[PDB]
Amino acid sequence: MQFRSIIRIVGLLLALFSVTMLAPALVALLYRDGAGVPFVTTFFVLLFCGAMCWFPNRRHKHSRDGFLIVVLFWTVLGSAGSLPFLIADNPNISVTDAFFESFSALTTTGATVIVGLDELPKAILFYRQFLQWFGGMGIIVLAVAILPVLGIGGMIAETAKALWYIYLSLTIACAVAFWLAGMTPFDAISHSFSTIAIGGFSTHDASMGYFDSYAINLITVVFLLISACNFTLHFAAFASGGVHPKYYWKDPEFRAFIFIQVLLFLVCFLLLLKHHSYTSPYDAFDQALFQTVSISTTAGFTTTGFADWPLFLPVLLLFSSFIGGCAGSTGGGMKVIRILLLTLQGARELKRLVHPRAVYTIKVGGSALPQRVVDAVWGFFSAYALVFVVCMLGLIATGMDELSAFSAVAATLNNLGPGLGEVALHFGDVNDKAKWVLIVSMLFGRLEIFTLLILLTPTFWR
Amino acid sequence: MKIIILGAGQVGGTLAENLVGENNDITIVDNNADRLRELQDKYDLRVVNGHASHPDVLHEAGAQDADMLVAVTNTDETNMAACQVAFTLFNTPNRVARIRSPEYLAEKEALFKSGAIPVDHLIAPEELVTSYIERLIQYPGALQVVSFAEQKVSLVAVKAYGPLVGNALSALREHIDTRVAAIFRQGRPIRPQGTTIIEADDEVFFVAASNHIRSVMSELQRLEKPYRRIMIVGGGNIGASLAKRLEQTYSVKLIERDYQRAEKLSEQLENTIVFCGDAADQELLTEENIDQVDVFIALTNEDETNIMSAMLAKRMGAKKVMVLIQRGAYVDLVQGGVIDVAISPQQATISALLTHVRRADIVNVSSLRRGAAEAIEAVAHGDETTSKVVGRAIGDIKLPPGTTIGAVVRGEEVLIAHDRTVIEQDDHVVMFLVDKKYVPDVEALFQPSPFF
Amino acid sequence: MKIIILGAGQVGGTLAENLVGENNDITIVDNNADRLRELQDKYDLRVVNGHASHPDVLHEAGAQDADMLVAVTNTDETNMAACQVAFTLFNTPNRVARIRSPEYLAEKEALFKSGAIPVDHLIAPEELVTSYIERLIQYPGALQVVSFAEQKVSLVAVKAYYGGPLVGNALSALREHIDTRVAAIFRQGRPIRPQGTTIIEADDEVFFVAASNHIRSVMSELQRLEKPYRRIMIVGGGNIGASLAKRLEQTYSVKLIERDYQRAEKLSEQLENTIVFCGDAADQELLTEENIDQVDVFIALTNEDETNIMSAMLAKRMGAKKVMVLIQRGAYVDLVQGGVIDVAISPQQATISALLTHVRRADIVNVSSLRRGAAEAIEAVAHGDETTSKVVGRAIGDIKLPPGTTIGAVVRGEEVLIAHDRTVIEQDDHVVMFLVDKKYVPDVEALFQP
Amino acid sequence: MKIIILGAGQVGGTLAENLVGENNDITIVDNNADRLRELQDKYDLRVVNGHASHPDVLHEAGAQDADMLVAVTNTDETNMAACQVAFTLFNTPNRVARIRSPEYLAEKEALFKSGAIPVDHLIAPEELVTSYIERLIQYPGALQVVSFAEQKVSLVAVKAYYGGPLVGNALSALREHDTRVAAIFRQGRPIRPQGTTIIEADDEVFFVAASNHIRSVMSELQRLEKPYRRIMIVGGGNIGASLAKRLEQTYSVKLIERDYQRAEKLSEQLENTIVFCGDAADQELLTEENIDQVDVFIALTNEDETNIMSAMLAKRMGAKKVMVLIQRGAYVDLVQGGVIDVAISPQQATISALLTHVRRADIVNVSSLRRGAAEAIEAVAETTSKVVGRAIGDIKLPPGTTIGAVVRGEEVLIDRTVIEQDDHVVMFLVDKKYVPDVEALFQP
Ligand SMILES: NC(=O)c1ccc[n+]([C@@H]2O[C@H](COP(=O)([O-])OP(=O)(O)OC[C@H]3O[C@@H](n4cnc5c(N)ncnc54)[C@H](O)[C@@H]3O)[C@@H](O)[C@H]2O)c1
Ligand SMILES: NC(=O)c1ccc[n+]([C@@H]2O[C@H](COP(=O)([O-])OP(=O)(O)OC[C@H]3O[C@@H](n4cnc5c(N)ncnc54)[C@H](O)[C@@H]3O)[C@@H](O)[C@H]2O)c1
Ligand SMILES: NC(=O)c1ccc[n+]([C@@H]2O[C@H](COP(=O)([O-])OP(=O)(O)OC[C@H]3O[C@@H](n4cnc5c(N)ncnc54)[C@H](O)[C@@H]3O)[C@@H](O)[C@H]2O)c1
Ligand SMILES: [K+]
Repeated sequence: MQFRSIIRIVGLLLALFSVTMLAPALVALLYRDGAGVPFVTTFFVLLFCGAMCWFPNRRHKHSRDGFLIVVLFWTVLGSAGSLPFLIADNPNISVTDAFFESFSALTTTGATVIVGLDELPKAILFYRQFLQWFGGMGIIVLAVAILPVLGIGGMIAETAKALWYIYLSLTIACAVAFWLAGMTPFDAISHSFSTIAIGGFSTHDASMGYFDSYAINLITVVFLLISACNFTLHFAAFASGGVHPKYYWKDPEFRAFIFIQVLLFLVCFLLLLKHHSYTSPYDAFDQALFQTVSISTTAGFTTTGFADWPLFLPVLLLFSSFIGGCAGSTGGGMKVIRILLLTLQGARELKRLVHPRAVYTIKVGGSALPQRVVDAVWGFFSAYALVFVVCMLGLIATGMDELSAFSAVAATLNNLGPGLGEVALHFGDVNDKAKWVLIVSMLFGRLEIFTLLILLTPTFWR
Repeated sequence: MKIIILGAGQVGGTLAENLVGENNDITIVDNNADRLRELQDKYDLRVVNGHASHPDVLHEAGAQDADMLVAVTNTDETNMAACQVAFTLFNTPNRVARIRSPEYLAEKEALFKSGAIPVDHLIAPEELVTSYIERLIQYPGALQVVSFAEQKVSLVAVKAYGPLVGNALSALREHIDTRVAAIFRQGRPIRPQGTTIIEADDEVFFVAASNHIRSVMSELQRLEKPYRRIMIVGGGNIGASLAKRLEQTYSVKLIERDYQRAEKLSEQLENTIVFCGDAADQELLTEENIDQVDVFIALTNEDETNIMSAMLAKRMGAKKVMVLIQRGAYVDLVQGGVIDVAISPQQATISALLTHVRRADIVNVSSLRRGAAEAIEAVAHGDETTSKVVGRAIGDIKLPPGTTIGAVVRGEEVLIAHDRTVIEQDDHVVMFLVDKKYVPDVEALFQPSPFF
Repeated sequence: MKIIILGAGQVGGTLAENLVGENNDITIVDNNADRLRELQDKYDLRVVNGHASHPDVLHEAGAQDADMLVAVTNTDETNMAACQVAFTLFNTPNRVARIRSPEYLAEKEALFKSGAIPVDHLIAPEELVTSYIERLIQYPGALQVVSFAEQKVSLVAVKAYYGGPLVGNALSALREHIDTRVAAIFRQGRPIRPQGTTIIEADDEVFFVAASNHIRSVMSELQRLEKPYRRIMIVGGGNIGASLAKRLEQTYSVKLIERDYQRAEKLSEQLENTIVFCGDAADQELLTEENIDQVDVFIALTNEDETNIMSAMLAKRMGAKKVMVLIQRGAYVDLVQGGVIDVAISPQQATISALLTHVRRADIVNVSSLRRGAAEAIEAVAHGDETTSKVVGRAIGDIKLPPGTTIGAVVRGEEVLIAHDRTVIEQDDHVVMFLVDKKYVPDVEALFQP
Repeated sequence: MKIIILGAGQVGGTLAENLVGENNDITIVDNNADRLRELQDKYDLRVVNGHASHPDVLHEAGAQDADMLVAVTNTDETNMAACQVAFTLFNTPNRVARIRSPEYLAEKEALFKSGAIPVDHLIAPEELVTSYIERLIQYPGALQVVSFAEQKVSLVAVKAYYGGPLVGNALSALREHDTRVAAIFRQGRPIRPQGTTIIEADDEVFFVAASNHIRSVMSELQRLEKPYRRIMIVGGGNIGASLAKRLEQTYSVKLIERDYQRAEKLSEQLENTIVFCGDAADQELLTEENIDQVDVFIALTNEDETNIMSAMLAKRMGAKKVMVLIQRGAYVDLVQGGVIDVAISPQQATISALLTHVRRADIVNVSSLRRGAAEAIEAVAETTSKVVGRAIGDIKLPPGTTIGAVVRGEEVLIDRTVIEQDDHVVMFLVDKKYVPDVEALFQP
């Protein structure tokens, strides 16, 4: 088991985390506004704790450790990252609220409990976005870095830099575009942070409701779609030149993601038209196109409040929230390939009923899927459902009402995280236990459910 | 001609057996001597035991003194390497090579006709078999359909079951290409002229344009109802290929006996349903509606299980059955019986090989009924002076005993043979031997003999 | 009746398939479950997967509640041990057991009928097949020869050809007249009424019933005893094959073609006086080389059904006098009806028959499944006295025989008296009768009980 | 460098594992994916499942962008056809191809060194293993014998024992006097070989002499072992049967092979050796055929375990010396200080004869040696060169290198000598990682 070498990496991560507290503390002195005393206190307690772990160890004793690590990287960092939100008495808030905010931030969940953040220090807002960006790194380099410790192909750090480039040249390339449709530079960096990491956080309390310019709506759309799409597939970018074109429409995952996105938009728009929910048949287009992409690709950004929207729409959206993001991107539903495969497998099951003596094979790209991964997919879907209904019960038991707990789980298990059900969205003043529950819910939602579930099987140890 | 045949087994066997019929010097090389013993006993030819791709072995076979290297074995890679070795080490004249793998002849031009892999002609035998079957399918009621000049003229065959009328009187009705090249009544055919009585249960050979053939077939007897649902037993090369082809225009069920073969088959073709199991069990058959199926094609290697499976499938009531029967004696055994059409896969390869053992003046040759008869497409590459055929008319040429001109192809026009038409330079002549042994005459009769 | 069948393989299959036809409770145990799948799907019976000789398995199968243990597997040792275990652990009633190995039934009496190895009846299936073939050979022109009362009365069967029959029965019968009566004649699918004055159509299958002594003579002056067989060739050197060989090899000259080398090599010493050929039953080479044209009978006995039928047809084309094919798949047997195959030997007609003798009670002593298996022919005793039995004392046309039944003969000790409508049934006498449809057999059984 | 390796089987495996050692881009193609699983898991390289001779597969592997086609499969014909297809469809640069069949390279020139079969270099691995063994036999007391310039200079290796050496290094050199010591390994890593070094026991010493005066050097070295007379080899495979057919002339050889047909065929394919069908294990065959009167017991079956084991048994029944072929490294380490006299890993032969075609033209022969961590190369070479004017001691060889010999046409010259144009230089790297430097130092 050797947890002794695990702590080395843990402390090393607390220190590596400390050196990112100097980033919104560099905005607590730059932008004259507010208090950055916490960020520099945190940069100290974290560096100290971390180095107090790394130093009494130093042993690179390079499975079950891989798991324990990829639960530590969140459970520890998302706890540590709740430290600025504590000491700072500018948005002075409860400890449980602080944890909710930190975990939701780092997970790229994007569900706030601080109402009235429009008028807060330019640092504590930047910290909020920076967290999302940093976690938005994790969720995609753990689609690479896991392989040595763990298994994706058990069911190379050549690309560790190479991903950070596609990521950086996307957040930058977005920040410019945001500030070209005219946000303040601060608001255009801190919104590219969120829009690339598919997190949902904002500076405005109404998110993408500042300037209803279709410019920014339709920028956020186009950068969400890209960010919501398979960085390993994007990796056909730096390697050779711009020979991107064919690679995308080759992979059937992406090919499916596009059909899904289109169909979803189409029905949404057409219903916003039939119902006369919008004055001009342009705003209908705008709101539909932005909302489907934002809510379904696990983004979270809202540009409306679903006032005239036929109830069928935020519901169908909240459900499509279950499948969002080319696999190995910054999204985090039960990722697109899962649903593709699932539909294939079920279609098969439906075929076997007719001709039962026949040999049917699951086909994705060319080669068939082995009956070890179909099993895994189905098991995953089941587990997913289980987890969802369990946390929904945990919340209804906490005190919350039925529909609200439903929206809550459905929003934290996918990491959306607007209420989205029937206008009961706001987490700030929800029950205190419920907040903890929801934190769990989004840890499950991040870790794809299995890699935490196994942590509490007896079989894991030892 | 003296030919070296690389590979005894499946194809080299019938190939040798046929080329020995005509007087040639045949030496045949093979991997294991047990396959060699049999033809050594039977057909009086010289045998070479050894790996058919080694220089010393080719030497032992006579690669230096040969006129043709028929490199036809089970393995592609060895066939090719054999042609390579034979060319750069013995300069062996004519190098045909059996290639199975589709992703080789995918670049047929880029890989062989470039002198890179010194193969003169490729010959994919199974492909010939599948094409033959497919044709037999897209022309319901046919017993054999061979097309010649770039699929423009077509010799077709049908049992008389519609007819029963005046021979030259039915030909007028009703606008009209086809003439009867031959009619088998008992064992040998009869002279087909204006005054033949059309008997029942005869095997008739039409020859028309490849366009107006389904049409001739229409005004014939009982244009049979187009096939919808097809079931093939045996998921081998011939089988799986017939599947992969037919699966578009038709609905196809494929039963294969080995699991792994079936399982891999299951992903190799996205439009057919692959069944692992035996071509025998009435259970699976009835369960998959063998009574609602239009044609039952047997294509497993065991001959017995093919014939038997077919007869069983006709008892549980498949409309039609196509059985592949490689041993001739069986083909003769199942004559007047239930089997609708028997496909010998020698008539497919012997035919497409003989096109390369006979000279350039004939471009296509095709073994037919029992193999004793033959049908060829001969070009007339001469002048009114140097050639003895061109310039003359049809009824005026001294054709070998038991031969009949059937059609003539001028560029893209197809002109069926009446006694008056004139043979021109660069014209193709589709004619019909009743006995292949008078083929050297046809060959000589179409060659620019030196008149000086 | 509820029977447990040990072994769902070769024989246990058809045995189950038949005992299920009549309404019985069948549980069938087998080594491997794949053979069990098929009859589970098909015939509505309970199935037990597991080693057919283990206590827990017998238990799972119902050794306690059953009436008969049909122990028919591949291995002798397991069958024997099975009856032993079933007897001393469940006291399971009727224990039949398949024994193949000859040096066991060498001491048949000394080893089984002594309660040491608790086998009630032994039943060696292949010996019945070899015996059947042998008979079909020593009675040229016969399609089936079944003997009843200690081989004293004999039901025989023969096809109508262009030569022998083909005339009015009661006008032509005078020419061969006479003790035999016709029990049944199949014209198409079902027979027609055989009395003193019935007319004979062509291509019928006729069933005679005479004394077993006066039958070979009857076969002769009836107009169709074929010229005696001299040279015999059998393909397939398995149990049926090699045994038929060892028997025939005395009275006849025999060539035996077997495909596996080791089998052939061992066969070569296991039988002196026969010539063993290693090679395939198909290749025209071996056949013509060994005078397949001079052979009187070509008997196919390989396990591959298809190759048997085909090889036989081939051997008839290159001109064997007669062909005997063994066809275990029924559909094939019907497929090859009007054709070249002279006689098709289904090795069920041999074992179903000698097994049914133990599922029907004591009033029936010999039973024999016949045409398609749908029909039956039984030797029923009228075990009673002038008072207690309804069968004894009445006359044949006067006893209420089940629909589609025909008395054929009566056996008194060592005497054989053929059945006419008037005869007197006496105590402890045997009655040989013929059902065209087996389903009216429970009737015949009750009809002969006190 | 980016190489395509055809065949994840026996050799292509170790080949991938080693060419991955130096930082290269390796794609490896194979018939069956199970063999692909392991190296995919282990060595972090790209894998292509499919027939290694199909155009679409080669394409999928990157035949277009590759620099070298290491075509090493089981079948000859497919390897050849592979080089052909890759050449005429993708113009793939460097085409090595394993050829086993003898009657191909019988006309090696007429069939390969032409544009008929586009094979750039042939590489027959088993023949090398057998050559290695053969040499180990005709030079008694050697642990490794590698010959360089057309078998004219020879690097040889020998263990120091409690008896044989144990004297002043360059002081014993005064007695013999044409040979210099390329290297001396004392524990795991070597030591500086110069004029005044103390000879400890259990050291591994590397001579470099003329290939003529090497058996003679071995003689006055005071350790030429008594000539072998009786030889017994178990395993009638490629390596076994070939070593047999070679040794069968100068020596008496008994060959125990387990498969009957293989043995029966062996029995006619090679006259003058005695073929025994049976297991390398049973004391029966061994004692009945005098495993006690035998000089060397050479194990050459594919099962590693039965090789090691049979060898140990044969040393118990008292064979003089035992040679075991052990392909699994862990085993080779397991049986170190023990009874096995010499362990022959058949990687030391193929890694070596493959590296000759991944390293540039300035190096013609390379030979992996001790643990594979060290290397020994033959480099060919007044204005353009850094070498051709200097003396042996005058050129700046990379850290831990030693020139050993120089081959001028047909001459062999073993600190003062002068390097001339078109001369061969047999030198010895202690750490192969410094080979690209030597490579540059010999380039115009
Ligand atoms: N073009 C040619 O290659 C050629 C030329 C002349 C003759 N032939 C003959 O045609 C045959 C078919 O060629 P192929 O390559 O398609 O055959 P093949 O060798 O691929 O085998 C045929 C398939 O039928 C399957 N099969 C399914 N059900 C079966 C059953 N119940 N019993 C037995 N087998 C069953 C077998 O498993 C096998 O996969 C060859 O074996 C050869 O004898 C072929
Ligand atoms: N009484 C019984 O045992 C019984 C009862 C019912 C059915 N059967 C059936 O009768 C068959 C014969 O019984 P058996 O015990 O003698 O069979 P078996 O298992 O001994 O096999 C028959 C032999 O024929 C051989 N053979 C020779 N030439 C052949 C060729 N050209 N093609 C195929 N096979 C060839 C086979 O190799 C085999 O050795 C059995 O397979 C069984 O299905 C037997
Ligand atoms: N150059 C190379 O070919 C090469 C390169 C690297 C590794 N290797 C390894 O070296 C091994 C030897 O190569 P090869 O091609 O000569 O071997 P091989 O595959 O020809 O087989 C060796 C023979 O020894 C036989 N044998 C005899 N007695 C035996 C016993 N008691 N137990 C087990 N087997 C017995 C085996 O049956 C087999 O026939 C290979 O297995 C390979 O993994 C070879
Ligand atoms: K989000």
